[PDB]
Amino acid sequence: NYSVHQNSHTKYHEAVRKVSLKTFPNQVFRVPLTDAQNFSFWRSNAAGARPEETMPWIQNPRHCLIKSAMTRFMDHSILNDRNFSLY
Amino acid sequence: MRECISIHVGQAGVQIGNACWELYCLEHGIQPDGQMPIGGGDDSFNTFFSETGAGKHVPRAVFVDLEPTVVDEVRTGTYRQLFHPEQLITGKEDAANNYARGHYTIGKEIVDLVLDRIRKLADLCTGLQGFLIFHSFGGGTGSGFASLLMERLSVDYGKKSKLEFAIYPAPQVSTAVVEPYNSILTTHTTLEHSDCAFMVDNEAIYDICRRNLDIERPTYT
Amino acid sequence: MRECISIHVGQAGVQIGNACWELYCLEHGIQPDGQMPSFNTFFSETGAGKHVPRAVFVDLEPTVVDEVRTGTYRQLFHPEQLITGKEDAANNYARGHYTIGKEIVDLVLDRIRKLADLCTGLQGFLIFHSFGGGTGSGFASLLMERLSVDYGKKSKLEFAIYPAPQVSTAVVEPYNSILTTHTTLEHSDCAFMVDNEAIYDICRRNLDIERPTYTNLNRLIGQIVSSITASLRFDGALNVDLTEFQTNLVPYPRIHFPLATYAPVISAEKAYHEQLSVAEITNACFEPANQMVKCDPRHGKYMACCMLYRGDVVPKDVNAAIATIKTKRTIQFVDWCPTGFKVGINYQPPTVVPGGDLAKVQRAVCMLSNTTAIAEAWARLDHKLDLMYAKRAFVHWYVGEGMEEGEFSEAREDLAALEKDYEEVGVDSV
Amino acid sequence: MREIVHLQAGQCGNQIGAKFWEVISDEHGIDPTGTYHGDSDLQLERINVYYNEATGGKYVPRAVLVDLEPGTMDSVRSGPFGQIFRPDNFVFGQSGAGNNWAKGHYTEGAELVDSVLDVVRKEAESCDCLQGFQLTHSLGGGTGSGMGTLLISKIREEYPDRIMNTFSVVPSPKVSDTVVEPYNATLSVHQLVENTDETYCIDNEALYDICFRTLKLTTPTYGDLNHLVSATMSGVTTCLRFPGQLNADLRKLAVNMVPFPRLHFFMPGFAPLTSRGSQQYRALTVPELTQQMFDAKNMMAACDPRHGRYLTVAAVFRGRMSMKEVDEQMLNVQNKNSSYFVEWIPNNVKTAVCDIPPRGLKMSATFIGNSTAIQELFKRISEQFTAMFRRKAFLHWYTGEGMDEMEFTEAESNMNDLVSEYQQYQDA
Amino acid sequence: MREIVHLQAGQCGNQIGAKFWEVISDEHGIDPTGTYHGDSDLQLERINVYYNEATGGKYVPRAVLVDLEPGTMDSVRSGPFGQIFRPDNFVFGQSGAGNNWAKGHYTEGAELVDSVLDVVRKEAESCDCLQGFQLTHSLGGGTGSGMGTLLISKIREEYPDRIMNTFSVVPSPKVSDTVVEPYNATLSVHQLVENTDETYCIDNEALYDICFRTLKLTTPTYGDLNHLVSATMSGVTTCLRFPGQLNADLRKLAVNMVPFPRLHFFMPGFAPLTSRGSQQYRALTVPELTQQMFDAKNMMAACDPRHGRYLTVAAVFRGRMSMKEVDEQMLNVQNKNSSYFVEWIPNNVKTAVCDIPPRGLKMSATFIGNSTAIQELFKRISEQFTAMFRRKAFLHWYTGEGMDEMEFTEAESNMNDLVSEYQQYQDA
Amino acid sequence: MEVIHGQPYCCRELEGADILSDTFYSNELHTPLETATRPTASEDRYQKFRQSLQRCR
Ligand SMILES: Nc1nc2c(ncn2[C@@H]2O[C@H](COP(=O)(O)OP(=O)(O)OP(=O)(O)O)[C@@H](O)[C@H]2O)c(=O)[nH]1
Ligand SMILES: Nc1nc2c(ncn2[C@@H]2O[C@H](COP(=O)(O)OP(=O)(O)OP(=O)(O)O)[C@@H](O)[C@H]2O)c(=O)[nH]1
Ligand SMILES: Nc1nc2c(ncn2[C@@H]2O[C@H](COP(=O)(O)OP(=O)(O)O)[C@@H](O)[C@H]2O)c(=O)[nH]1
Ligand SMILES: Nc1nc2c(ncn2[C@@H]2O[C@H](COP(=O)(O)OP(=O)(O)O)[C@@H](O)[C@H]2O)c(=O)[nH]1
Ligand SMILES: [Mg+2]
Ligand SMILES: [Mg+2]
Repeated sequence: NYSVHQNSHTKYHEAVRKVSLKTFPNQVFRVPLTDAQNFSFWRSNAAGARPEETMPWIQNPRHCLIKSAMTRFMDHSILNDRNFSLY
Repeated sequence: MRECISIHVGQAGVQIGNACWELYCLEHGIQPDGQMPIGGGDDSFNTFFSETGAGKHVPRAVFVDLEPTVVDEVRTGTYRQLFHPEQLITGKEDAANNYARGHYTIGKEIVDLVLDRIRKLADLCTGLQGFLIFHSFGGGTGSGFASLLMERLSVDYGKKSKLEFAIYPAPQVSTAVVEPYNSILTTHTTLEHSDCAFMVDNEAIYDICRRNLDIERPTYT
Repeated sequence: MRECISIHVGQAGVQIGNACWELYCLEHGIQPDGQMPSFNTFFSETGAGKHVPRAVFVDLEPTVVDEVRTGTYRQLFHPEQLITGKEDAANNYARGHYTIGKEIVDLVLDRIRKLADLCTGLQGFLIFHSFGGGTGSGFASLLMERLSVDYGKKSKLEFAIYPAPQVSTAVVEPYNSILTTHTTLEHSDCAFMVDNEAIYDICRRNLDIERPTYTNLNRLIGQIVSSITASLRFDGALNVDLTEFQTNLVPYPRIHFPLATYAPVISAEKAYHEQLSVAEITNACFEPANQMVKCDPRHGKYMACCMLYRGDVVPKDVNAAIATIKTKRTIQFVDWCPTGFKVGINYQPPTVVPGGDLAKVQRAVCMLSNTTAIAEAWARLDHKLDLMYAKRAFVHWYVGEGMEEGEFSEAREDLAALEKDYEEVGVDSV
Repeated sequence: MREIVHLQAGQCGNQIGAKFWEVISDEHGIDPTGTYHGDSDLQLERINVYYNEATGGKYVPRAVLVDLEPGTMDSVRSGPFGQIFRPDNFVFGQSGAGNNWAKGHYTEGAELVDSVLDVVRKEAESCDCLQGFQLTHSLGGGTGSGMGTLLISKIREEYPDRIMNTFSVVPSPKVSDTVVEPYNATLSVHQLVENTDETYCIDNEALYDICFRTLKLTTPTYGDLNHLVSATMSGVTTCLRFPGQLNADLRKLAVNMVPFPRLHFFMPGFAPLTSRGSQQYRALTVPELTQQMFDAKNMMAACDPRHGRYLTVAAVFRGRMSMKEVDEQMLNVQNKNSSYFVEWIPNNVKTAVCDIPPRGLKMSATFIGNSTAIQELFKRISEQFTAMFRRKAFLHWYTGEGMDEMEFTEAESNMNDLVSEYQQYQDA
Repeated sequence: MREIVHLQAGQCGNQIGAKFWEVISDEHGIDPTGTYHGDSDLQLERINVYYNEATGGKYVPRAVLVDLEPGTMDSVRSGPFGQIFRPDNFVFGQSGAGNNWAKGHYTEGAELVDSVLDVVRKEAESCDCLQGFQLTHSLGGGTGSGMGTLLISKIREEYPDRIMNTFSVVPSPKVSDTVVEPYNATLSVHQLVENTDETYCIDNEALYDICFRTLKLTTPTYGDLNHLVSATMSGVTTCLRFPGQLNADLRKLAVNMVPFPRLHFFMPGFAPLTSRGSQQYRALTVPELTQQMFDAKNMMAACDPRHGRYLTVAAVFRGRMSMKEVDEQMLNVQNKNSSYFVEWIPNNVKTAVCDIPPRGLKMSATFIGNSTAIQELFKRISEQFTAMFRRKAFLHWYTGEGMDEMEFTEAESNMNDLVSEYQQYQDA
Repeated sequence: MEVIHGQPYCCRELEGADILSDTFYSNELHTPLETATRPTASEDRYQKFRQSLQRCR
């Protein structure tokens, strides 16, 4: 994480605004230091690390809603042209 | 199609939203960056997220607080790539638990930008039903600037449902001293421009997580 | 086939050229040394396998052309195409137009003559100059006066760096701005103009980068001029040639001063978080915060607009995008132009300049608009001269190098007539 | 032996022709390399109508391809069906028209009329018996708008008796593609009301509305846009090429649809248009086909038929279908839409049925309509012309290239005469 | 020939009618893809009553699915038999009502009723001969009660000589599902005592009791609940889709039941409904189905017949039976229970048979009852409306967006007229 | 992956839901005398029916 702020406060705020820090607070510290850090600490943000493979007890099939092709077309219409009124 | 706009105002808004947006991407398969890795479909995240052309899912939430020090950990945390950084609006000084500050003096200029981002989010909105404003009755930004946001949105967006949250001050204790002033001041101008206001007490949750959820020395979690 | 001869005079013109040709040798797959490991419109061909660009570089100093001659571009340009002066114009229209500028027009004109006979069908000139200094102002006018008679009725479109309403890096800025317009009126066709402060506010508002420099500033203008001449190089649904920029954006003979606007100007961090449909970059084009000329558009009324679309765009939703704009009560047009718009579609997506700041996006809009609201910039530029010409400030450097005192007065009354004509045509006829 | 000479000037003409010859090559079984690979002999008998002779068992279209700028035919040559075009009809110049009626009709396009007339005369005298000249162009551009009408004026001199069908792209009220479009369209139609025989008005937003409400296409490329006009173009002249049980060539359409010689502007339409996903729930039969042809929302032009009254109507049916339903529901649509027809003409419908369908369809039809609701199109274009002319808004790109002020007035006078003639006959 | 146009409004209708298409697709042997796969031709002659022809053996139902939100419409497209419906018949708005009749009838409904009316008239105009309409909805919310009443009122002024049937769900005595249920129910009945021909009354808790006690079902899903309504609503219309020894269609069942033009609120029932373990312990004959037809537990409304009287009853039997035993069974029922039937009507019983029972059973019967004990449900709705309305309960969400309290007073008096008429007809 | 007129297509997503809903789940006791289990009666029959029929979106 040294390379993005270079021990400078101004560089740190620029890298915060631009999102350029390369280290998440899970590799460096083996405990949440900040209290707000504990809302992410279990989550491994490496590439695609999932909470299903590691810790395989929270699996739950999703009873999700499938948006129909008619509603997909309606969403696309109301997003793109405001003057189009289908139905 | 069906979706709602989240507005997280003050510390008691953002520190609950950190739980909420953990839980929401936990319910779906949305990764912290937003790139979710044959079967059926899945279009359930459209209530809170919006899909882009790059495959990235951005939440429908605006993180606004006059203080910089408690919003800024989401830029340093895990959900940096989840959010779009034009919603994480920070000021320079807080209201210091003054209703007058966040309602008249400092918060009068940030309004033209949070309504700007609200218009940005509502233009991407397919069908808008409700709002989700997470304010507390105690401080200044949760009482003064939240009421100003409600009175702006009542004349801006007309007849849409505006469901807010309220961390009601305790009977026998309070975090601050000036809280009985702030609660009356934040309920005088919210009683007319609101539609429904959820009511949550602090030590009621403390006794719940003492007796039922039998864990000692509880904290924000 | 189609052709473009581009002339880069002055410091600003050569430094803009260093970035637009940077882009141009990327869009087609040709190396910095002219080698290759629809391109004929901007590049020539040599029997061994080189492409040589069809541009001339001319400046009264060597100190900006020598870095081209000794840099990474030394094997691309023809050695005689880089015309080098010896003494600068020192922010004088007099020096660039009468004394030393008259000495090297016979070589620049010769090189343009030897560049205009190798092309089958030529139809335009892209002169890259600035309104500020001497060789961008005097030498550009001296080139205009000879190209208007040695070639005829070709298209002669210029790109200029307009003075911002308060930003200026010289004291004789109103003087050099008031005299170049005595040649960009009868000898010009359409002047694609930008300023420098508005791009700074774009680079700190839309882009999250502070302390910008000229290298970052020039790449946006390079993208603008690549979007302008994209339709001559790559085909699309609605190609646009150089010959109908001039007969679409210019209603009246003396009124040719459109603004410019590149719509998707965002960082590499924000491009993957926001989808950019063609219905919102079009609204960002008319956004007052996204103007590359410091003139907020809502005091004035629009005369004619030209839209140049690139990349994976489809005519239907852009059609709908203009369809929602004419109904907006804020974007107000002039009564006598019920038509208003012009679109042109190209299939090639934009390409990022190396080590750049612009993101890799898939659509792009370049908005060219004649606007009534540019009359305020002229209204303050004449006010500057009237506050300066009252006590005869800085005139002895002008009349001492081949100029009359009476030219400044006729320049002033010509520009007063220009402003009066600008006000008269922007009225509602009843 | 009843041939058609195909002309196309401008980017519109080149691209619409590139789609049209794809359609015609699909119908007659022409391989894109040029070889003939039809399965039945019915596609071979009347290949003379649109095609010519090659060697080695190939066929060359009878089409001239011209544009003033060498970019569009560079794409047409490298198009999907560009290798069948003969290289000798690729006549061109080196500079664009640039959206000018002065740069296509008087100076730049005037020096290219002889070169294209060479190939037109060569391909016209090579035939057995010509019938007409096809032209596809745009009225809002500079090449097809200015030069195409010059070609029409030059052709009507040498061939007075031969008929003429023009397939013209018409301006838009909502948006606009050319800034100077009201100045080119009035000048082109001023040359079209007195020379041509048969004119079709095609709008682009009507095509957008079709592709977004009927075809349900979310990203409609210009190929799908021009395929509708190509299908109409192939369906108008289907009786000349295939056997039919009620034949109707171009001249039969001309006599049945032009009661007065200056009222010949048509509104085309294509019958069996449906969305891709909703095809299997869309059982097609002549009731629903003749219902779909006569809505206000299945018209190629933005002028709504419900505000006006039809004069004459044609409908050419293709495919194996019976005649009782055809005549019976023309009776039904005449007697149920009698408030939208004129009383002084007793029968207002023209019908024709062939026995060969379009490739990929089995019962198609093409609706051609002469309606008096097209007066509002010329009314809006006269308003757009008069709102620009009274301030001389963009005039000097004309008067600087050998124009007069006594030409715009004549153009608007002919526009007014056309509008007043369309309006008068609506009273009965 | 005879032909019924179906409509599904609100969440209740969009689920129950979807289950109805589920239960009658297998009666006519039609796969989810719609290809016919029946083993006997006998189930094919009267497909056109409920379905529409499509090529290749495809059959498509007629159903204009309408709700102000799309979520419950996309739920039924995900089902087992979901793709049979035509996607252009799907009509849905942007924002939901909010369980208020005012927004379903005035605010959003007025901006959507035109399109669903146009699709309804498109399906009705393509009819060989029209008999009547069908509607599934409930009397609790706003997207099923504010839209269904508006649709019925709009349909009645166009086709006044046909019969419209609303298959409605009435509020429950012990526990409600919406706080503003009486306000919706009184306004819905005010629009249903005047427009439609005959409605059905379904209580949720009556079906809950049926599947708990009679069916002995521990965990009744909502499919387990809607299958009862599907069976008792498919049993009525079986006389016009299959032959019978005494066929009695919908208009046959209309004259026989309603004696006076306001008393047309019905009560259904299904005869064979036995537990899993009681199949071998129960013989299946006509008398052992009449024991369940007239059962007070088997009534799907929550009024006991013993607190009132019957005017006329109906019993559409289905299957292998002669009708000496059918007619003598109903004769015995009218003889022994004599005081509970009205004296001023000599014969109180209507019977009809068909020899095609529902899919999966041997013999069945669908009870239909016009009892005078239904006044208690209307009485309940009346005093719930009075209790809320006497000092201004949840009214400003209605009063603030379109109507005043005079409409509520008129609807309440119209409701209170009906119970007084029932009382004056109960004691002869 | 379905075959249409003998030539194979490739799917990305399939129609409906992988699971059986509970608003479209009726117990078989309504139709006891049947002989081949309807796919609305149990989840295994729905799973085999979904295996039998494949259609892209
Ligand atoms: N339990 C719990 N309470 C919180 C948390 N964050 C804020 N609060 C509540 O916030 C209440 C007071 O509001 P403030 O702390 O002043 O927050 P504010 O209203 O936004 O005003 P500022 O402090 O200026 O930001 C306290 O009573 C706390 O109960 C949290 O993370 N956990
Ligand atoms: N956008 C842009 N503007 C430039 C650049 N370089 C110089 N300028 C502008 O040019 C002005 C300087 O005056 P010039 O017109 O360049 O001077 P000149 O005409 O070249 O005369 P000399 O300096 O003697 O060569 C400044 O006000 C700048 O705004 C550049 O790289 N990019
Ligand atoms: N429908 C359709 N319209 C087109 C197509 N290409 C160009 N156009 C229209 O043609 C007009 C352009 O004019 P054009 O004839 O190309 O200019 P010119 O070549 O200089 O005469 C615009 O108004 C476009 O709307 C096409 O493929 N399909
Ligand atoms: N049978 C059945 N009844 C339902 C269903 N959903 C809701 N209901 C009943 O309908 C009544 C009110 O429904 P409501 O929520 O108002 O539906 P809406 O009118 O479409 O908004 C309640 O008492 C429910 O018991 C369903 O899926 N099936
Ligand atoms: Mg604070
Ligand atoms: Mg300089």
